[PDB]
Amino acid sequence: QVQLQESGGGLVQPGGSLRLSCAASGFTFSNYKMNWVRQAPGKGLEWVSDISQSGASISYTGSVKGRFTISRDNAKNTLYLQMNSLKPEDTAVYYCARCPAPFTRDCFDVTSTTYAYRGQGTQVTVSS
Amino acid sequence: AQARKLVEQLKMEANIDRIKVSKAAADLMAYCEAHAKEDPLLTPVPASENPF
Amino acid sequence: QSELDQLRQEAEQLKNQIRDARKACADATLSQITNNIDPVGRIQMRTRRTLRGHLAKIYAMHWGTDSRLLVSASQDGKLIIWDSYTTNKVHAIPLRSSWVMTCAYAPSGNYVACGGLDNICSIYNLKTREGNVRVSRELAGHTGYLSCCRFLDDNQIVTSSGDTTCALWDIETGQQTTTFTGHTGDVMSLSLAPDTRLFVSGACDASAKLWDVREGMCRQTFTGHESDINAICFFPNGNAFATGSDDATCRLFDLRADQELMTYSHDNIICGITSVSFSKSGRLLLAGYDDFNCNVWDALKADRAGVLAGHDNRVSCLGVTDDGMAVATGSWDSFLKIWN
Amino acid sequence: AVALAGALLALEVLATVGGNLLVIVAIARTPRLQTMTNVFVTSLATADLVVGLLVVPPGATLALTGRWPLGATGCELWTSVDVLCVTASIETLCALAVDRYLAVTNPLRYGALVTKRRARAAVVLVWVVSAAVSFAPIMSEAQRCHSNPHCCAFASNIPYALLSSSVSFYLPLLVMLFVYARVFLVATRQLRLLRRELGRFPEHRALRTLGLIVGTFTLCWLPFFVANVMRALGGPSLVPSPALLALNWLGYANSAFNPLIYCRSPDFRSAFRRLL
Amino acid sequence: TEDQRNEEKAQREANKKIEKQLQKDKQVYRATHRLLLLGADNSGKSTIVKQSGIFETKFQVDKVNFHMFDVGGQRDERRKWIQCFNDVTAIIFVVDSSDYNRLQEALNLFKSIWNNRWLRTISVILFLNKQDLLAEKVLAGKSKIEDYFPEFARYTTPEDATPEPGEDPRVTRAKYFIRDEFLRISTASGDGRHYCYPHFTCAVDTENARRIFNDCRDIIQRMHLRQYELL
Ligand SMILES: Nc1nc(CC(=O)Nc2ccc(CCNC[C@H](O)c3ccccc3)cc2)cs1
Repeated sequence: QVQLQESGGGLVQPGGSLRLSCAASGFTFSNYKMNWVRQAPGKGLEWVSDISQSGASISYTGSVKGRFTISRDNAKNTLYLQMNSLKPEDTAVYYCARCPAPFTRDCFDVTSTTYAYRGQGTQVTVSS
Repeated sequence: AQARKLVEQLKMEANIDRIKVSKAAADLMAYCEAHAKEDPLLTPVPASENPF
Repeated sequence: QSELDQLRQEAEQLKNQIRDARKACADATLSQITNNIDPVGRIQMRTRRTLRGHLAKIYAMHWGTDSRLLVSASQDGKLIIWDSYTTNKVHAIPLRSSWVMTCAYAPSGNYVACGGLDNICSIYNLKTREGNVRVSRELAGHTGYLSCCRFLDDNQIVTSSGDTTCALWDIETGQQTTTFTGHTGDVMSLSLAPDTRLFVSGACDASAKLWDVREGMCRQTFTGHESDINAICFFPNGNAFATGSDDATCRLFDLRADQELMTYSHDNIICGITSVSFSKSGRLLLAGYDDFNCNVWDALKADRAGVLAGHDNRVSCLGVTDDGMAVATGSWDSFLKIWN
Repeated sequence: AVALAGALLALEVLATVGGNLLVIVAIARTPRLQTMTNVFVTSLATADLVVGLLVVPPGATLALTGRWPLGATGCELWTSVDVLCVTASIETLCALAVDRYLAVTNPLRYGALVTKRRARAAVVLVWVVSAAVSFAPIMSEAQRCHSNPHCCAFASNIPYALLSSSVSFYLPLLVMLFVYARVFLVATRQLRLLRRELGRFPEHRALRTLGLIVGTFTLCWLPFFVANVMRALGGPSLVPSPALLALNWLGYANSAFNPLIYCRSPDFRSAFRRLL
Repeated sequence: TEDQRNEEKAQREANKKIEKQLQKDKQVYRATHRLLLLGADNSGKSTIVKQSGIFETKFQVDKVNFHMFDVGGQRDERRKWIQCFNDVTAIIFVVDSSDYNRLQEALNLFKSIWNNRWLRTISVILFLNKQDLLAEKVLAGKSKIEDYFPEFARYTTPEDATPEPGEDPRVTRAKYFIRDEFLRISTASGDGRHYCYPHFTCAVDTENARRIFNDCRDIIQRMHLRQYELL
């Protein structure tokens, strides 16, 4: 069964650093374009950053650009997201989505309210 | 009551009786072998009885 | 807060118990039992008929139980009933909504149902006392597109939808007798057991479920795939079924041992299955693909043996006759071949 | 060196008939190729097949051996059939030109303008006017080869020569040229728009295609028809008949080439590989 | 065998009468252009329908029948029911260029529509829908596009830009930054088989169905030019 369980971090101060890990399993990791979506408390789902099958075509959302670094490790079936210079606007739960089909450049319907290939999430609360 | 529903379903499914995959494999193989004689696609039929 | 995590921990331990009960009853794989049987050959089917009257892509077809008449639906809003022996079209039913994603043919031959992105399942009366094809009912309880519909009587159609809900209807009064919930995503196709005492359903969450039709309750859940399941079909003896997903793999699940037996995958096929169906003996497993051509999988060894061809676009619908004579495959180029 | 004219005949008749039959067939037994512009291509391939089957061989012999091998009635049959099929091929070339004119300069109201029934009616009118032009001299070196010395005399009546060369080549030339001029203007405009609107963030193909079309048409049929107009106006002194023969052979060479100009799409190429 | 010959006769006599009406339907169905109109919840597609699970809106400009249809009945996942629309002339993608918080969502939806096996030949008509709200929001100054798009501090108005006479050099830079975001997603992968035709629209544009005519005519003319090996 396709499962993607994240293990990130908890409480950090503004400007802190944190590294989310998403051990994907139950499917061939190398064929799918992974993602990272987040849900800020009192808001909808938004997309943060993707990465292609190899780790060659990275992309980011504007707010996350320069601060977050998404990197996959196809050898151990895991997806990382290094977070630097954390701001209070980044408090959310970080789901490690993946993409519906393999060998595709479209990642369709990935921030849907009820989406099938997506983790339970980990809460990254940045405060003091 | 939500995780309650999910877990009661998952329990109900954890009660049925399972046979070995060897027995189910043998049953499927036996059905295919026993009906192999009336498969117009597997064994191609002569042009006389073929309506197409 | 804590009760949710506690029940989730219990559900995880219980899923581990289910997995350990399924891995204990894994004596030997089907490929080991079938290593001693003769191969199937090289099935070379040829296009015995080419049915051409549709304007736009053909999205689904269904055979009559006489193995002669079939119905097909295309996205121009036409539901045509062909005579597959003479390639004459008996009726041409002009739908109300173009976007028709499925169709069925009553297992007696009297009625025909369709229904697509308008969330309703229209039901058409073919043998009317005036000779005209009018709409008998419009089952309008679904919230989302309608991705399959299989008659079970002249009165009791069952229907799959794009809102994770299968719904058994009652064509007489027009309201759903039962509602089957439990899927997470779009549910894409269903297939009644030969006795119609239960059925299976494949959904866009990489899982299939076995539904008791009387008790209206999910009996078992089968999850071995890796992406959306686009097509499902029962083995001719109702004790197994084959799912075809978008991860480019068909699999043979069995309701009894509750596992996956075969995996019909190769290293060169990276296109996803759009249709499956068995042969009357249950040996040949047809499978329509996105690379525009069907295959014919020997469904006891997993070796391909046979390949169909001759379509311009993807193969959308594919159905073997009830007596095992022909295999009609429609495709998005609006031509419906018939093989043999 | 007439001995190698044998190889010319062999590679010409075979190419013409084989190519045009292959085109007619692949259009006939493929449901994808039966568009509303391929009925014109089928008319073209039919005209060119009739030419390469029963116009090229007799005129070929008459050119090589300066004496008509058939009889007087055979001469009349050959004359009428060549005047018919040459005009039919040129007129269906003009009709293909106007077809893709309407398809490119009126793209929205095209599939409702040129349907299958109006296409077939236009093809039928093309062949009807060609047959009318061909049967003109049956009704009614002055009367020299009409003394049956076992030669074949082309209809050198000056009015018929001017009318045949006008209705057969000079009016289709006009139409096809200004049609393809407009199509070239719009194709190059769209190319320059697209190429400016594609290279904002870090080739001539209409010229090649339209040039291939109008050039393989005019290199092969313009020599003969200016020669024919001269032979009419001036006479046998201005144009001797062997020149007219070689120049007609040029046009039959054009009918050899036509299966390659209007049948280059991947649909035709796939439907050909499916045939071979 | 007279009864069987009568069977076949009255079957052919019905197939003929059916294929007659079906050729009529083929004539009608090809003079009509279909246009999947999709956007977001706040985009404003409801107000470009200027006439169940679909809102068909027929309209006719210059005697050509257009047939546009919003798809509202279904839920949020659109990866399966969107394949139904691979034979439409254009895909009218309307987006509100004012709400920056939900502009990367439209960018990602456009990038998924563009790079899709079945929509890979469909060209998108891009409507940027709330130009007056965008003018207001960017002239106010409380909302900065460089908070959501960090590369707006190094952007320079296009030289080919046509700033409507009477507007600020800030509104024009703002408009064209978003238009160029969508256009760069377009040109990064679209290999001539489909195009993107961006527009700037208000909620009162009364000449907004002529701009679909002029863009579908161009889409289809480029389709013809491209199939004649002539582009
Ligand atoms: N009066 C005289 N005859 C001769 C002897 C002689 O060889 N005559 C002759 C010359 C050429 C041809 C080929 C005909 N090419 C016709 C061409 O296809 C065409 C013409 C009009 C419209 C469309 C097409 C046949 C016979 C000496 S003097």
